Amino acid sequence: CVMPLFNLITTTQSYTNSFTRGVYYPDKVFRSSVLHLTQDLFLPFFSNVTWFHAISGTNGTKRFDNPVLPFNDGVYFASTEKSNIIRGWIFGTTLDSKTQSLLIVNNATNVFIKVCEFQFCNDPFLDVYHKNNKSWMESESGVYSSANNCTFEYVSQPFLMDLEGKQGNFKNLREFVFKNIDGYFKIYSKHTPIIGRDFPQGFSALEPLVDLPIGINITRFQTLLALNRSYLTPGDSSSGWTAGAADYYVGYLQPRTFLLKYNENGTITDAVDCAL
Amino acid sequence: DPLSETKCTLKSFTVEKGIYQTSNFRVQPTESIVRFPNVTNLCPFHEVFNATRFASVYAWNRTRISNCVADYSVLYNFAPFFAFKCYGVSPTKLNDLCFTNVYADSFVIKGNEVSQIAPGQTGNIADYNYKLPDDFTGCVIAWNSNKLDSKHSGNYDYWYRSFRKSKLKPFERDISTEIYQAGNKPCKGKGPNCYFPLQSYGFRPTYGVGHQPYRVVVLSFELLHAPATVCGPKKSTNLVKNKCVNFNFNGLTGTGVLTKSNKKFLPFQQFGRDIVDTTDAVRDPQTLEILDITPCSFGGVSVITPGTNTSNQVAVLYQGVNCTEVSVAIHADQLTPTWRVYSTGSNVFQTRAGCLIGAEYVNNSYECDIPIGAGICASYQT
Amino acid sequence: NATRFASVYAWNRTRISNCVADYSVLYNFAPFFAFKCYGVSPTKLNDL
Amino acid sequence: TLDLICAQKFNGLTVLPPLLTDEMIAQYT
Amino acid sequence: AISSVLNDILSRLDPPEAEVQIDRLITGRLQSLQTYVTQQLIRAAEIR
Amino acid sequence: AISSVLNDILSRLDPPEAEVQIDRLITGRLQSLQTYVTQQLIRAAEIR
Amino acid sequence: SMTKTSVDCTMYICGDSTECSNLLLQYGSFCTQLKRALTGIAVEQDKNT
Ligand SMILES: *[C@@H]1O[C@H](CO)[C@@H](O[C@@H]2O[C@H](CO)[C@@H](O)[C@H](O)[C@H]2NC(C)=O)[C@H](O)[C@H]1NC(C)=O
Ligand SMILES: *[C@@H]1O[C@H](CO)[C@@H](O[C@@H]2O[C@H](CO)[C@@H](O)[C@H](O)[C@H]2NC(C)=O)[C@H](O)[C@H]1NC(C)=O
Ligand SMILES: *[C@@H]1O[C@H](CO)[C@@H](O[C@@H]2O[C@H](CO)[C@@H](O)[C@H](O)[C@H]2NC(C)=O)[C@H](O)[C@H]1NC(C)=O
Ligand SMILES: *[C@@H]1O[C@H](CO)[C@@H](O)[C@H](O)[C@H]1NC(C)=O
Ligand SMILES: *[C@@H]1O[C@H](CO)[C@@H](O)[C@H](O)[C@H]1NC(C)=O
Ligand SMILES: *[C@@H]1O[C@H](CO)[C@@H](O)[C@H](O)[C@H]1NC(C)=O
Ligand SMILES: *[C@@H]1O[C@H](CO)[C@@H](O)[C@H](O)[C@H]1NC(C)=O
Ligand SMILES: *[C@@H]1O[C@H](CO)[C@@H](O)[C@H](O)[C@H]1NC(C)=O
Ligand SMILES: *[C@@H]1O[C@H](CO)[C@@H](O)[C@H](O)[C@H]1NC(C)=O
Ligand SMILES: *[C@@H]1O[C@H](CO)[C@@H](O)[C@H](O)[C@H]1NC(C)=O
Ligand SMILES: *[C@@H]1O[C@H](CO)[C@@H](O)[C@H](O)[C@H]1NC(C)=O
Repeated sequence: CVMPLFNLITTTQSYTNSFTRGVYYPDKVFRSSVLHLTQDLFLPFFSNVTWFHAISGTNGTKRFDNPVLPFNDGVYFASTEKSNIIRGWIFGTTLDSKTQSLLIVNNATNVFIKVCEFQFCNDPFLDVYHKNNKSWMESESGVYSSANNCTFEYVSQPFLMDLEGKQGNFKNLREFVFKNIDGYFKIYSKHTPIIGRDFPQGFSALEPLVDLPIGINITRFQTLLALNRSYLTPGDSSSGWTAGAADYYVGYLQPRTFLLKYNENGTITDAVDCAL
Repeated sequence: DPLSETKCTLKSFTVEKGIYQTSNFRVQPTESIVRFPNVTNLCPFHEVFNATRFASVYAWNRTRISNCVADYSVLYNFAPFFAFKCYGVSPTKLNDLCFTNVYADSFVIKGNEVSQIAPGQTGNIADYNYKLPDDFTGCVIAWNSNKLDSKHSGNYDYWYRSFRKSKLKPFERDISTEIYQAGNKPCKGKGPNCYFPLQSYGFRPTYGVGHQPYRVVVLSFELLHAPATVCGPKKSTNLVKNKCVNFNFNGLTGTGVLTKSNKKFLPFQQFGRDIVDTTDAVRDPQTLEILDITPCSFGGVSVITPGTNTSNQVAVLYQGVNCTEVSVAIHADQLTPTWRVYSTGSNVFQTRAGCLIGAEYVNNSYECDIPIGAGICASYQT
Repeated sequence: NATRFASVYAWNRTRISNCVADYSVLYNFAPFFAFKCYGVSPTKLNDL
Repeated sequence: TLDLICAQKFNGLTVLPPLLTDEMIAQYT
Repeated sequence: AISSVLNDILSRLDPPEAEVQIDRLITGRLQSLQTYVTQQLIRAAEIR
Repeated sequence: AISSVLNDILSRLDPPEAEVQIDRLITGRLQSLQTYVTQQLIRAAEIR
Repeated sequence: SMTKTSVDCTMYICGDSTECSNLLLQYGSFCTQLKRALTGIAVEQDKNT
C-alpha cells in the first residue's frame, strides 16, 4: 500500500442525461415479437447519471478520481477509455478486514473475482509497469495487503474486452449493470461502439454476463484505476506515474415497470418506462 | 362405443336425432424421456454433515453446494434423523428435482431448541441466532451430536446469542461482541444493565437429552427451472423427436412432441415462452439444441346419430384435427377415447370442422339435416 | 413475580386496566420457555 | 380480418367453424 | 377473517399470519366487485 | 399457490400438501372460466 | 354473429392431470353448465346467420 506523491485534484461530479440506456434482459426466457411488461430494477429514462473523469494533466497535476460511492439497489456503470484505465471494482460495507468484501479485477490475461476480508489500502489501485522494458504487466500489490477467510474465488472470462481497435472512438462503450438480489451478484454487460465521442443516443439491451452466487452484503462501491510507470505519452521525459484519459458515468437502479419489445429474433429492441 | 357415450352424456337410454359434443380425444405419449446434464461428481454432503468441527449457532456456517449431483441417499447413512422437516418440498421427491443452488446452514444448538429452527418460530435462537424466511423452501435436518460435541469438563467452544437490540432478519448473521444495553445509559463494561450477548453452551455428556448438543443443517433450495445446475441422480435417456412423449428437461416436466426449431436463442437463454407465457421452446442440456415443444394433438369429439329408434349407427367428428393424424393415432393406439369406429376408406372424410368417420360423403346436395359445419351436413339416407 | 401462585384449578385472574402496557419488562425476568401469542403478533404488542 | 391462436387452442379452447361458409353467405346475398 | 379492516389485520399480525386474513378479504371483495359489474352489464343491456 | 404449473406442484409435494395448491389453482381457473362464459353470454345476447 | 368457442374444462383447469381432475370432480356440475352455455351460444350464432 505505497502510493507516489501526486498533486491530486478533488473529484468534481458532473451530471448528464441517461437518455434510454441501461436496459438489460430481466430473465433467461426467450421471447419473439412480444411486448412484455416487467417490473424490475431499471435505470429510469432521462435521469441524471453522475460523470467522472480520470486523466493526467500536462502541467503535472493528475486527476486520479477513485471516490467511494453508494451502491443502493443497483448500479449502472458506463466507461469510455482507450488504455483500459478502468480495471475493476470493489464492493462492501466497511471495506476492511472486519467484513467480507468483493473485488473484481482485470488481470490482463484473465478476470479475477474474489470475496474475502481484504485489507484494502486507503486508495486501492492496480500497478501496471514495464519489466525489463520488454514486458508490460500488472500487479495487485497496491489493492490489498493481505487476504484471509476467503469464501469465493473465480478466475475466468479470458477476454481482452476491447480488441477491434479505436476506429470510431476507442470502440469501448462498456456498459455494465450490477445488482444484488437474493444473494446473487448479477452482472449484465454490453460493448457498444461509439458513434460520436461521449454517451451516444440510442438503444442497446444489456445481455447478462455473470451471476455470481457470492451471497454477501454490499452497500458501497468504488472504481479501480490502473497507474502506469511512465512511457505512455511520446515526447515526455517526466519520469513518473501517469494515467491515460478515461470517462465513466454512474447511475442508480430503482424499481420501475418497463414495456420491452422483443423482436422476431429475441432481442430487446425498444423499451417504454411506464412512469416517465 | 360412441352411442353409449352419448347416452351417458345425455343420461337417457333414448337419443334424438342430432350431433352431440360428447367427449374429447387426445393423442397419448408413447415414451418418457429425461434429459439431465453430464454432471456426475457427487455433492459433498459428507463433508458438510460429517465435519470435524461445527460453527456456533450465532456464527452459522453457510456452505455453498453447486455443480454436482445431489444424491440424498447418502444422508440416510450417517444420520439418526431426529428431525427431517422438509418445508415446501416433499422429502421423498428430492431425488427427482433440479435445484438452482444449494445452501447448507450448519450449526449446533440445544436439543429443545430444534423446534425453534422453522419459519415463523419465536425464541432466543429463532430471534437472535438464526431466523428462517417466511417463504423458506428446503429442508431442516437435526441430529444428536453428544458423542462429538460434549466434554467432561464442559464444552465451552459453542456460544449462542441470548440478548440483542432487535430480532434477527432472515438469513442474517450477527457476530458483533458489543455488550447488550438495557435502557439509555451507555455500557462501558459488565455491570448494571450490561450483559454479554454471547453465552457459552457448556455442553456436558451428563446433561439430559433435551440439553444435549444437536447438529442442525438447513438445506435451502432455489427451485427454478431456468438455471438447473444441481439435480438428483436420474439416468438421462435418449432424445426422441416428432413423437408425442413425456419429457423431463432438467426438472421441467411436460408432455408433447419436440421438433427442430428455427428460434435463435441467445447463449444465456435457456427456454422460450409465448405471448401468453406458455413454453414454446426448450434447450437440450446435453446437445444445446433448441427444440420447439408442441402439446400432443387433442380436441372435441362429437357424435352424430339419426335417433336411437331410427338406427344404432353413429358417426364421429374429431374436431379441428387432420384425418391423417387421427388415423396414425388409431394405428399406434394413442387416442384417449378407445372405442375406435370401424374405418372402410370411404367412411373417412375431411371437413374444415375436422375428421368425420362413419359417414359416406356424397356429391348430391340436400337440405341440411344434422349440421356438421363448414357447409357440411349429415343425414340418414338410403 | 408474585411470591405465591394460585393452583391451576383455582387460577388467579388479575385485572389490568388504566395503565401503559410496556412489554419490554416481561423480557427481563423471564427465561421464556413458551411465548405463544394467538391472534396477535408479539412484536406488535408495543403499538396496539 | 379475423402465436395467440395456437396457444388458445393449446389449452382446451377451440374455435368452431360457422355452419354457412362465406361462399354460401355470398350466394344468399 | 378476524376483521373487515385491513389496517387492523396489518397491525395485529405478522405477514405469514396476516396473509390468510388478507386473502379472505381479497376473495370477498373481488366477488362483490364481480357481482356488481355483472349486474351492471345486464342493466346496461336493458338500458341499451 | 406456490406455482401456476400443475406438474411442478405434483412433482414437489405429497398428495396431502399438494391438494391445497391444486385446490387454489382449481378455484382460480374455475372463476376465470365462469367469468369468460358469463361475458360470452352477455355479448351473445347483444349480438342476437 | 360472433366466433363460436368451445372449452374443455378438464384441459383448461387440470390439463392432463389426474389428481387435479379427481379434485375437480368435487365441485359438481359447474363445467357441464359452462359447456351447455357455450354450445347454446354457438347454436345461436348459426341461427343468427
Ligand atoms: C434476425 O435474424 C435473421 C436471420 O436469421 C436476419 O435476417 C438477415 O438479415 C440480414 C441483414 O439484412 C441479411 O443480410 C441476411 O441475409 C438475413 N438472413 C436471412 C436468413 O434472411 C434478421 O435481420 C434478424 N433480425 C433483425 C431485427 O436484425
Ligand atoms: C464451513 O464449511 C465449509 C465446507 O466446505 C468449510 O470449508 C473448508 O474449506 C477448506 C478450504 O478453505 C476445504 O479444504 C475444506 O474441505 C472445507 N472443510 C471441510 C470440513 O470439508 C469451512 O471451513 C467451514 N467453516 C467453519 C467456520 O466451520
Ligand atoms: C391474585 O393476584 C393479585 C394481583 O393483584 C393479588 O392481589 C393482591 O391484592 C392485594 C390487596 O388485596 C394487593 O395489595 C397486592 O399487591 C396484590 N398482590 C400482589 C402479589 O401484588 C391476589 O392476592 C392474588 N390472589 C391469589 C390467590 O394469589
Ligand atoms: C441533473 O441535475 C442538474 C443539476 O445541476 C440539472 O441541471 C439537470 O437538469 C438534471 N438532469 C436531469 C436529466 O434531470
Ligand atoms: C449490510 O451492511 C450495512 C452497512 O453496515 C448495514 O446497514 C445493513 O443492515 C446490512 N444488511 C444486512 C442484511 O445485514
Ligand atoms: C494473472 O494471470 C497469470 C497468467 O497470465 C497467472 O499466473 C496469475 O496468477 C494471475 N493473477 C495475478 C498476477 O494476480
Ligand atoms: C477469520 O476467521 C478467524 C477464525 O474465526 C477469525 O479469528 C479472524 O478474525 C477472521 N478474520 C481474519 C482477517 O483472519
Ligand atoms: C466424516 O466422514 C468422512 C468420510 O469418511 C471423513 O473424511 C471425515 O473425516 C469424517 N469427519 C469426522 C470423523 O469428523
Ligand atoms: C455434455 O457432453 C456432451 C458430449 O457428450 C457435450 O457436447 C455437451 O456440451 C456437454 N454438456 C455440458 C458441458 O453442459
Ligand atoms: C392434412 O391433410 C391435408 C388435406 O389433405 C394435407 O394437405 C396435409 O398435408 C395434412 N397434414 C398432416 C399434418 O397430416
Ligand atoms: C418480584 O420482584 C418485585 C420487584 O422487585 C418484588 O417486589 C417482589 O417481592 C418479587 N417477588 C418475589 C421475589 O417473589
